[PDB]
Amino acid sequence: RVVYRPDINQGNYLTANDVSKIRVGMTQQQVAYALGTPLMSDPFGTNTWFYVFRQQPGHEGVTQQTLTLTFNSSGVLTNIDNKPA
Amino acid sequence: EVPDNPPNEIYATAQQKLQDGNWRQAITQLEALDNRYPFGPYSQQVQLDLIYAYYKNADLPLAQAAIDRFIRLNPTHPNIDYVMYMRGLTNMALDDSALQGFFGVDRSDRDPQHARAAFSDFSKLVRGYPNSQYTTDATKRLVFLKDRLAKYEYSVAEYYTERGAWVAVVNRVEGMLRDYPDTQATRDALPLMENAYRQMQMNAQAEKVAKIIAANSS
Amino acid sequence: NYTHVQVGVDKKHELDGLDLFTGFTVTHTDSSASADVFSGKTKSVGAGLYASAMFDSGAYIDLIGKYVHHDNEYTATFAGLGTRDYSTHSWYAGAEAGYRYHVTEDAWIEPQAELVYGSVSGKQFAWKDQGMHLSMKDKDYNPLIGRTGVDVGKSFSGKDWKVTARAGLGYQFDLLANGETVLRDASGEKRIKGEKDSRMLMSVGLNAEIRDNVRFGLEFEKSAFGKYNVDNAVNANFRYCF
Amino acid sequence: RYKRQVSGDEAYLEAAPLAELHAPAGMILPVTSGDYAIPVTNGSGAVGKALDIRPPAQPLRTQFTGDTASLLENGRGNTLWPQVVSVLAQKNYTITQRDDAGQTLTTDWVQWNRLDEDEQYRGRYQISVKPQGYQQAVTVKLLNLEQAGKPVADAASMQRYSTEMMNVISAGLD
Amino acid sequence: SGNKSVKDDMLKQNLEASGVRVGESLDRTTIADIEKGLEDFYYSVGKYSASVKAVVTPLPRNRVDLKLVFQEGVSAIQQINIVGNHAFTTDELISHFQLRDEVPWWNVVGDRKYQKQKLAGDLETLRSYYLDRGYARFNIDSTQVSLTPDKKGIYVTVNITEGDQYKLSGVEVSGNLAGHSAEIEQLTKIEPGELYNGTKVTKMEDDIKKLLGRYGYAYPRVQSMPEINDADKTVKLRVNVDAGNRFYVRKIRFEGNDTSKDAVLRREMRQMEGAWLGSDLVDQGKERLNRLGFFETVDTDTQRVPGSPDQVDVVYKVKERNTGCFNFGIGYGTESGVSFQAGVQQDNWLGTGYAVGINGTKNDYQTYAELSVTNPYFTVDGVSLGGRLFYNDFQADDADLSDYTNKSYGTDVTLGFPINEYNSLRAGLGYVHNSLSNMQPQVAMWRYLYSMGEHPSTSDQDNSFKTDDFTFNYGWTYNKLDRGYFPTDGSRVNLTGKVTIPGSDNEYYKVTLDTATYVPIDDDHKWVVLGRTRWGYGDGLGGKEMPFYENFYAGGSSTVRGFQSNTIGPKAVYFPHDLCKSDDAVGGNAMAVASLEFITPTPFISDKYANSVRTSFFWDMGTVWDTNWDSSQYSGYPDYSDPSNIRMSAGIALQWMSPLGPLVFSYAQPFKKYDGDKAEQFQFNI
Repeated sequence: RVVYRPDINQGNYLTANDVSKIRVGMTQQQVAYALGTPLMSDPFGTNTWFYVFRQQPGHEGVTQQTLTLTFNSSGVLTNIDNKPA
Repeated sequence: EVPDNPPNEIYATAQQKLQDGNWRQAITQLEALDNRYPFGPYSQQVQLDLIYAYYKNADLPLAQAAIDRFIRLNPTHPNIDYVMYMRGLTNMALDDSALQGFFGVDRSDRDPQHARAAFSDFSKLVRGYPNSQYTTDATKRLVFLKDRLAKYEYSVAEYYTERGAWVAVVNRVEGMLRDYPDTQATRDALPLMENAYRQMQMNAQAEKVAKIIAANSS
Repeated sequence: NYTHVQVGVDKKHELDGLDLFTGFTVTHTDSSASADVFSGKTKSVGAGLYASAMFDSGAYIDLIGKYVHHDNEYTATFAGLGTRDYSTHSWYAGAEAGYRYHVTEDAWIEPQAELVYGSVSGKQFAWKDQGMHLSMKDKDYNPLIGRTGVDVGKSFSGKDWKVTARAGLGYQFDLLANGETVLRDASGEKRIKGEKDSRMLMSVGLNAEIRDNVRFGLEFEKSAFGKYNVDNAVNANFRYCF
Repeated sequence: RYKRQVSGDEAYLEAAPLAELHAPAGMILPVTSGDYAIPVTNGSGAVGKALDIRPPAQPLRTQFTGDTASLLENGRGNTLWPQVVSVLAQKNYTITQRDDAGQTLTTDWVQWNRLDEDEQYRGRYQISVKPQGYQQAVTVKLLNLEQAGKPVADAASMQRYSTEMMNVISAGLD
Repeated sequence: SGNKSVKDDMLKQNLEASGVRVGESLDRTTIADIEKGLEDFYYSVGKYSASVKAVVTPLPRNRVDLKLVFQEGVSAIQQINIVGNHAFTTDELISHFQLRDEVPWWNVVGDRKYQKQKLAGDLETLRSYYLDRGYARFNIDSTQVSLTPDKKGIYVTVNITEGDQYKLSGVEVSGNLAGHSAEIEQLTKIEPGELYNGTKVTKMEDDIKKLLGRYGYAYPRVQSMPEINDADKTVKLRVNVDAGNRFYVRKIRFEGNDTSKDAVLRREMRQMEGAWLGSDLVDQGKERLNRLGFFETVDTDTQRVPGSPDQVDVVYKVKERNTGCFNFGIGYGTESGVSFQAGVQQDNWLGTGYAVGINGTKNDYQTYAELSVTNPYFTVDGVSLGGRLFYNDFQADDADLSDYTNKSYGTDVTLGFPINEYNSLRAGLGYVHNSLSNMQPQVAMWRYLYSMGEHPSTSDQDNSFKTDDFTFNYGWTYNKLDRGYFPTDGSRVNLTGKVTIPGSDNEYYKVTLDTATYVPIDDDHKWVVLGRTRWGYGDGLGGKEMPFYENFYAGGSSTVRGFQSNTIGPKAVYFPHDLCKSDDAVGGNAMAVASLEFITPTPFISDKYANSVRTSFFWDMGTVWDTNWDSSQYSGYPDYSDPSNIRMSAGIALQWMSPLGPLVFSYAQPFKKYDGDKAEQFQFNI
C-alpha cells in the first residue's frame, strides 16, 4: 500500500563467493567457521542444517535464496541444496 | 525510645505483640533486639520472626537480604525448608500484583525475571527436601510458574508471527518446545510453527511438524 | 472571595531536649469583594520569616512575620470614588504557643494561644470627583489580634488510617483596633475607628492519606449568619497517579 | 484475617495440570533441556489458606530434636523436680497428675494455652521424666495428643509449638 | 564526627566495603589500615591538616563501639607553571585546565582545592592540546607537586619537550578488512598539505568502528601507528583493522517493565531479532523507546552468549515512570450551590499502549464532559485510530454578564499513518452541534449572524440560534526528539487543518502550526536553548465568515505568560442600552507567538533529584489579531486590524515532575503592555 514499511531481514546472508567455497566431504567445525553459525537447525530426526535469505525494503518483492546441508551422524557433509527463489 | 533492660522481658513482649499483629512496631523492636543481642541462645528464632515480619509488612527486598544472610549464616538448619519457601513466596509476591489484579488482566506477557527466579527457588526447594511440609503447594506453584513462562514465550512468538519475521518465530517456538513441551502454550503454538514453515518456502519440514498435530487431535 | 498561596524553605536542628527551627517564606493573596456600591479587586503579595521550636515535654512555640504590598482597584459610586487604586505596604507578625499533650494513643490534646501585631499605611485620596472636597484619609493603622484555641489531633498511621483528623474550637478577639480615618463634608467632618471582634472557628474535615501516592482532602466550613452574617469556604479533592 | 495466612493471590491452584506431548513414529522430539523440570512428589499437604505460615519455634545443649526436648550437667539435678512442682500451680496454676518426688516421673494434665492467633484452649499431655544420659540429670518432656480448637490434630507445627511452650517455660525459669 | 568536606554517607560505605560493618567482629589490623586509608583519602582531597582518631568503647556482653574524630583544619593550589614550553603563553594553557590556581573577582565559577585525578586529567588535556596541533614528538618529562613548609600551600610544575611540527603526508589501510573496502578508503580519504591532528585519527578509528558495526561486524579490532619521518619532518599512518566475525542476535530480551507488556516494546525496535546485528539499528531502537515518553530511563546492553563464537543477545534495561492520573472533587458552597468534578487522563492505560481521557464537571454555572480513546497501532505497521466525544452545555446563566449561553456537543473519529522514519499523516471526520442562546449585545458578533442572512435587533439582549457542522480535519506531525519530556535535542512541528464539507451550516476553514526545537550548547546536554512558536490562521469561505467561538485566544501557561490566562486579543465594544469598550477580549483570527528559553540546572538540590526538575529563563514574544475589522465603523476607537500592537514579557520558569504529576511555576513581567492586561506574577498550572 502507501504506509511506510520498515526494512525486514530475517536470516543469515552469504554471497556467492562463500557458496563457491562449499564442497562435500569435510567436518562440521570448518563449515561453521566458513559460513558462520547456523541460525536454523532441524531438531527432529536428521540433524540437517539450513540457511535462509530474507530481504525486503518495504512494499517490495522479497528475496529468498535458501541453502540446505545434510549431515550424517559422523561429522561430514552429505549433500547440499541451493535454491534462488 | 527502647528500654535497655534484661532480655527475657523484651523477647516475651516481642513474641506477644507479634502475636497481636503490630508489625509496624514489631519490626523496630525485633531489629533492635537482634542488633543488641547478636548471639543470644535462640537468635535463629529471632531471625525467623524477622523474616515473618518483613514479609507480612511487605518490605520484601530487606526480607530477601535477610534470607541470603541466614542461608550463609548456617547452611545446615533443621528448618531451612521454611526459609526457602518464604524466599520463593517473596519472589512470587514481588512479581505479579497490581491494578491488573483488580481488573483481572492476564499478567502473562509481562517481564518474567522474578517468575524465573521464583521457579528456580521453588524447584531447588522441592528437589532438596521432598519429605518436608511445604512440597504440595510448592509443586502447584511450580506448575503455575511453568505455565506462565510458557504463555509469555507463546505471546512473543505470536507477535513475531503478526509481524512476519518467519525465522525468529521458529527459534522461539523451538526453544519453547525444547524447554516447555508439556504445556498448553506449545499446544496452540505449533500451528504458528506450521505457518512459518509454509511461508518460508521450505515446506519439507512443515508437514513434519504437522504430523505432531496428528498425534494430538483429541 | 480570595485565593492565597505561600511557599518557602526552612532549616532546623535538635538540641538537649529541644528542636530549634527557623525559615523564610513568601505569600500572595488575591481577593475580590462585592458590595452594594463597592467592588474591589485586591492583591497582597509579600514575604517574611518564621520560627518554630518544640521539645519532648509536649510544648511548642511558633511565630511568623511578613510584609506584603496590598494594592486594590475599587469601583465605588458613593463619595465619587470611581475606580481608584489604593496601594500601600503592610508588615505584620504574630506568635503562638501550643501544648499537644498525649490525650491517648490515638489522639493528642493541644491547647494553644496566639497574638499578632500588624501595621499598614492608610488610604489617603481626594474625593474631588464628587464635586466637594471630601478628603478621605486614615491614620497609621496598627491592628493587633489575639486568639485562644483548643484541639485534639488523631495521630493515625499504618498506611491504612494514615490520616490527620482533628477537632476542637477557637475564638479570636482583636487585641488592638486603631484603624482611624477622617472624612470631610460640607456640613461637617467626621472621624472613625475600629472596635473588638469575637470571631469563632471550626475544624478540618478529613486531611486523609494512606501511602506515598495518595492524598485525600476535605474541609469543614461554618457560616454563622446570626452574629455578623459571616461565612467560610471549604473544598474536597484527592490525588492519585498510575 | 491478615494474621497467619499467605497473600490472597491464591487463584493459581485452579491451573491446568500439565500433559505430555506425544512423539509420532518417524521423527523424535528434541531432547528436553531439563532446566525447568519437576519430579513426582508426594501429597497429603495442606494447600491454600489451610496451609500454615508461622515461624517454627526454635527450642532453647539446647535440645531441638522435634518430639524430644532432652536438654543437658548439674550436680543437683534431682532438686529440679521440686522446682517443677513450684512451677506448677504456685508459679502458673498448673499441676502434675502423678508426680513422684524422688523418681521425678510425672504425667502432664490437659492444659489450655490461649496465646491469641484464634488458638483456643489446647490440652497438651506429656510425661515428665528426668534422665541422666551422657550428662547429669537431664530434662525431658515427651508430649502427647493435643486438642486445641479441634477434637484432635497431629500436625507437626502445632505439636512443635505445644511441646515448645513447656520447653520455653523450663528454659526461661531455669 | 568531624568530617564536613565529604558527606558522612560515603564514609560509611567506605567502612562497610573495606570489610568492617555493623554486627561482625573487630580486627585492629584493619583499624590501622582504615586509619591510614582515610588519611590517604583526605590527602587526595588535599586536606593535609587531617588526623582521624579512633575511640574504642567496650560494652557488656563482649561488645565494642568505635567513634571517629576528624580534626580537619584547612586545605590549600597556589602556583602553576608550564616551564619547558617556549611557543605558548602560560595563561592560554591555564584557560583549558580543569584545575585553576585562582579566579578573578567578578565570578565564583571555580573553587581552589587539589584533586590528584584532576591533575592527571589536566595533563591528558595538555598532551592532547599539543599532539593534535602537530607536535608528535611530545611527552611529559616530569611533573612535580610541592608543599610549602606550613601545610597550607601547594604548587604544581610540569616539564615537557616541545619537539617539532609534522605534516600528514598520507595514510593507508591494511589487514583483513571487509569486502566493502572502497567506502573505507572514502572515509579515510586524506588530502595532503594539512598538519597533523591526533584527535582526528582517534575519530577515524571510532567512526571506522561505527561503519563496520553498521555493516554487521560488532567486535572489530583497529589500531594505528604513526610512522614518523623525522628527517623529512612528516608522518604517515599505518592502520590495521580486522574483519571480526558476522554477529547475529539469537534472542532479543526486555527487562524492567512491570506494567507495559512485551508486545508494546517489541513493536518498536527497528532492529530485528534473528538477523545480522547493526549498532545503528540498536541505537535507533533505543532512541525510539526514549521517544515513547513513558520510560524514565532506558539503556541498552549487548552480551555475547557464552556458547557459539558469534551469537550475541541484546537486553534493554528500563525503569518506567508513572504517567496519567485520575482526579475527583466536590466544591460545595452557598455562593456556588453544588459543584462536582471527576476525570482520568492516562497516556498508557494499564500498560496496553492505549491512551484514554475522561472527564465530567457539573455545576449551576457549567455542565461539561468528554470522552477520548486512541490506539496508536491499529495495525502492526503503525496506523493510528482515535475517537472523541464532548458535551459543553455550560449555561453560564447567573447575572447574564459579559457572556453568551451555549449548549454544544460533538463526536469525531480520526486515523493516522506513518509515512517515513519520523512523519505520520493524520485524517479524520467530525460532527458537532452548537446552540447559542441569550447572548449579550456587543459588536463584532452581529457580523457573523448577518453573514448568514438574518438581522436580529441590537437593542434586545435575548434570542437564540442553532447550528450543525460536518468537518474534515488533517494533521502532520514531524517529530525527532531524544526523550518525551523536557528533551535535549531535535525538533517537532505539528500542522492541523480543518474544513467543512458541503451540507453544513458553518462555512469556513482553519489552520494551525506549532514548532518546538531544542538546541544544546554543551555536549553533555545540560545547558540548552529552547525555541517555541505557534501560528494560526483561519476564516470563512464562499462570502461567509468563520465562527466567533472557534477563534484564537492567547494568554496563560504554555502561551505568553505573566499577562493573564486568555487575555491577549482585541476587546469587543458594547451596544448602547454610545458604544462601550469591553474589558476582556473576544479573539482574533490570526495568532503568532514565539519564545526563546535558556535552561539551567538548579544549584540547590542534589543529583538524586536533579533529573526530575528543570528551571530556566524565558522571553515570551506573542501577538494575536483579527484581520476582519470594520475600521470605518468605529475608527474613533483604536484600530486593531494592524498586528503591530505586540504583547511580550520575560522572566523565569520552573518545571517539577512530582509523583503527583507535572507542575509548572512561572514568573514574568510585561514590558510592551496594553489595555486589559490584568497581569499576574505566579501560575500553578498542572
